[PDB]
Amino acid sequence: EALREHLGTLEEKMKRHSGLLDIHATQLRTHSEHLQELEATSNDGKLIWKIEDFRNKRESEVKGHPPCLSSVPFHTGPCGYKMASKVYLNGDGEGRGTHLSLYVVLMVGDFDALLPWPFRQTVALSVLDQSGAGNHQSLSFKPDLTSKSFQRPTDEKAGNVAVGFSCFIPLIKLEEPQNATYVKEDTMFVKVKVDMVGLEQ
Amino acid sequence: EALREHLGTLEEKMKRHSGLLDIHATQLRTHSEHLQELEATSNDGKLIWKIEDFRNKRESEVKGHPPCLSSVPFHTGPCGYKMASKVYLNGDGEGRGTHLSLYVVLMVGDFDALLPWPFRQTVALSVLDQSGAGNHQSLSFKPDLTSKSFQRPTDEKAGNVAVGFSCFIPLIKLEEPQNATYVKEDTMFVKVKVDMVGLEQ
Amino acid sequence: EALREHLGTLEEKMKRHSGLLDIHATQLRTHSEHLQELEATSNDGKLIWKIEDFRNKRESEVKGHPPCLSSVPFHTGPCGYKMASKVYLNGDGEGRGTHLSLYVVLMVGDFDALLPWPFRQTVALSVLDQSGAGNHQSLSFKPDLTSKSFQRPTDEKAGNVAVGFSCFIPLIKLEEPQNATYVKEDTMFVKVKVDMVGLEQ
Repeated sequence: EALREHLGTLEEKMKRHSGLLDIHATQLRTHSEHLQELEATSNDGKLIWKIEDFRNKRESEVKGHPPCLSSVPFHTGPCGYKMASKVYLNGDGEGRGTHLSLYVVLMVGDFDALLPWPFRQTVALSVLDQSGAGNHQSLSFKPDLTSKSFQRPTDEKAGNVAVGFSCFIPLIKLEEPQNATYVKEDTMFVKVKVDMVGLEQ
Repeated sequence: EALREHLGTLEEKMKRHSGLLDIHATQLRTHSEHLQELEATSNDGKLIWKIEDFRNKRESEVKGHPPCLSSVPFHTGPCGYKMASKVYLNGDGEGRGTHLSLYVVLMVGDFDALLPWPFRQTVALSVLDQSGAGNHQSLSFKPDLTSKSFQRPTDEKAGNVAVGFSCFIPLIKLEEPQNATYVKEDTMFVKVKVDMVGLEQ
Repeated sequence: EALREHLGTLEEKMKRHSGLLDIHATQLRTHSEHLQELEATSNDGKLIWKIEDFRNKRESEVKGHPPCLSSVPFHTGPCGYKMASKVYLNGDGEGRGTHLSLYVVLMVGDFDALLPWPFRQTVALSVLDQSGAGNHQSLSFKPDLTSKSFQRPTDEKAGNVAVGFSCFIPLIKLEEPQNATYVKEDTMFVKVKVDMVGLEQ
């Protein structure tokens, strides 16, 4: 039992090692998510989203798994409002199954206390054209005070209620349009433009 | 002793694993510190500091532990001077115990050899008002050549001698002023403005 | 064999732990490389390279090990062309052994599909002067359509064929010139300037 006590001790020491690896693994995973956010985003209130592996992303979207895609959080100015973009890729609500839906979700920001609410900044949503013709599909809207989506975010991880266009583009047009390309080499690009500040405009 | 040699070997192998986890842990911790620095800072020579958990930070400050708070290093232009801000939260020197002290510390920069010395750039220190009135407490100074604080930093981890205002604001005013808020939802904001370059001004 | 089965199980469990540490180590190493890239670079199409431990870097360059030095990838605008700089430090091709060679390598970029090819942006390569006189050695060129170096990069990790000046500066001049310093406190600086966009220039 001299060795047995020292053997039981080794086993409990071993298990502790196994706990640290899971803890370290999660911390590595969170680090990698934070790194991508820093690399991808822009703090000018403009964000370009490179969507890749479209067909698998689209087929997987037909399945329950990955119900919608999400961007990396971006900022409308360095210490301005923080928000993210969600693309359904096989529709949501009114556009579900026949349209690609594109909306932007406001998220809890570090500097929300400084900023005024509700959010009044115009937002422009577009899908870029890889052909270089410049015939993108772009749509824009002015926030309505009435909507609870523009209220200061409190939902932390979830973010505020998604707002945007359910019927952004017909899937047939998206897949194959006459005017442009939209999906080239199984990759699509999504652009979001927000006016970062007004002053006297 | 055939097994014993192989058992002693396992134990020494086990200990090696335990060494790597401590080494990996430190490297994760340093990574997390570097990530925050990238996320929080601005390279325009302007920095906003979000101070959170004020009351605990203040009560802990009364105790020996956490004698002063520090910011993330920020840059006055992308390859300009590098510096950090230190807030005492219960005073230092002349303001100790009745005033909040706010100073900025110059730190060893990557591009110090390119830059001229001593530092001649004006610095503006302010505490923001959460109310939106705009009645912040803001003070600014022009560096004196005489001071050793504006000499090229050699102190590496410590940084150069802190310079600023000991009596930035009375604690009574800070806690509850008529003019503004200053601490809202147990969070305070500190702003530092530096002119990034002169040319012909 | 009751214990033996449970002892064999521990050993196989131990080996699994050892696999995760190597996997975690590589992921930490890749994280550190990504962190430096974020910290060092600029997305304005201008990059400053701080080369340090010059003499060891130079002596090691004489040896087979470290045949050339490389920068951190930088971008010519936020979603523009992505490229890196390579300095030979004891020459390559026409300048080998008597000149320091300085070239820039185009790399596969995230937004290559958006951008037009071939690359037509002017590039300026310079070595800074630590003295503050301003007498740097700076040279610039306009890309030739003919060259395969300005073709869209497909070489992934390697990047596109290096293009630049083999005979950027004589080593004797580099080591000790009358006009300037170039290497101060065993550190050298390399600057790359690219015009980020034209429009109507």
